Amino acid sequence: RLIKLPRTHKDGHLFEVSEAAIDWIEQYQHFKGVTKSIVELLNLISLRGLRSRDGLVSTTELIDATDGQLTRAAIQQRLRAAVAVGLFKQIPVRFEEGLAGKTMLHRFINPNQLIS
Repeated sequence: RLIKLPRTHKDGHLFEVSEAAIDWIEQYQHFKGVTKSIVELLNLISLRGLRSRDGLVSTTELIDATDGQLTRAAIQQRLRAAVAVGLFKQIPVRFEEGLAGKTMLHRFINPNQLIS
């Protein structure tokens, strides 16, 4: 509910790490509109989540994981497409620790839920 430090707005959009999503990602590829370019983003989140210490992965960390080859714009592009297919629930969250403003939290959606 409440995004704690050291995370700030500079981290960008946020992805909730889930080990279940590691299997879901292979299952998402059965669904219409799930492209190689979306899977790339998904694999990146998953792999970067291996080192997460707070259950989150930020778009800033995703950029750094590609050594800058994926920009904020390219991540955001894949993210908009993945939302349009239904892969992520978008959750607005606050920091609320003496820090105003919001960012977006993204939670993988179970494929069994997607098809309903």
